Amino acid sequence: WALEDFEIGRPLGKGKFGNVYLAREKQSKFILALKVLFKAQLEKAGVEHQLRREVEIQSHLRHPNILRLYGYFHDATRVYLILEYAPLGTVYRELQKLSKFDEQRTATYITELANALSYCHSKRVIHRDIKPENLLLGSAGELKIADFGWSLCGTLDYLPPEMIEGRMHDEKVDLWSLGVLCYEFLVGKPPFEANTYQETYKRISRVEFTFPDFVTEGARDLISRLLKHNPSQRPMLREVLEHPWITANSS
Ligand SMILES: Nc1ncnc2c1ncn2[C@@H]1O[C@H](CO)[C@@H](O)[C@H]1O
Repeated sequence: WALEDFEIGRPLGKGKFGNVYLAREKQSKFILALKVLFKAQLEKAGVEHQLRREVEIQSHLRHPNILRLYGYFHDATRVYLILEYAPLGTVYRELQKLSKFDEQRTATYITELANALSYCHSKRVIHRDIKPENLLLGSAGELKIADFGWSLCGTLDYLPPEMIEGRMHDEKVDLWSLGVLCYEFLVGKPPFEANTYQETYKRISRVEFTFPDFVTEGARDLISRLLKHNPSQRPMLREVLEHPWITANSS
């Protein structure tokens, strides 16, 4: 491709590294989104290596609930990412507007996500980023994950013990990362949010989390079944999809 192959639109967002204005291939008159990343930035931080990788990975990653990555090119100074356009914005935002999601929307979201993760695990790719910020919304309020470069302990809030503890972790993490989310969904905030980075592992690794006077108990267990110190003690994919909670409020 070529930067001339498309018509640029307003800036969808911002980025320390690069930008990403609305786009449109001039042929298809088709709407897009071009995540252009700078050089100097992909260079000011050994990440040229961190690129190509995900690049080649999403660059195949064909799933509804996985923001597709049509193509990529790159000129002297910069590089460009040609990707699926997600109109309804970020769940984070959606999540900061309605305070907390209901049960249909949050359970359903979780099952959407799960499968996106299934097709992932199958094709052996353990994501690791997922949280409101790296999850987008399509035409039908459908979900889309987008794990790439870009620009409140939120940093840790999401990580699983096995990692913040520097230990070894594998596939079993996407389940933990899947617990939190479902929680922050039904609540408004993560389950391990606390003032200091310190006062957090304390709650994360120690797995110190409480429920508000209302969350269904069917959650209270689907979740307690999604967050556990022991990575091998957690439900594999199926289970949630097959959990008494997903099914029912969902889809
Ligand atoms: N494909 C996309 N669909 C919708 N919004 C997007 C897309 N890519 C990036 N954005 C927006 O651009 C911002 C910067 O990446 C994000 O916070 C998000 O709002």
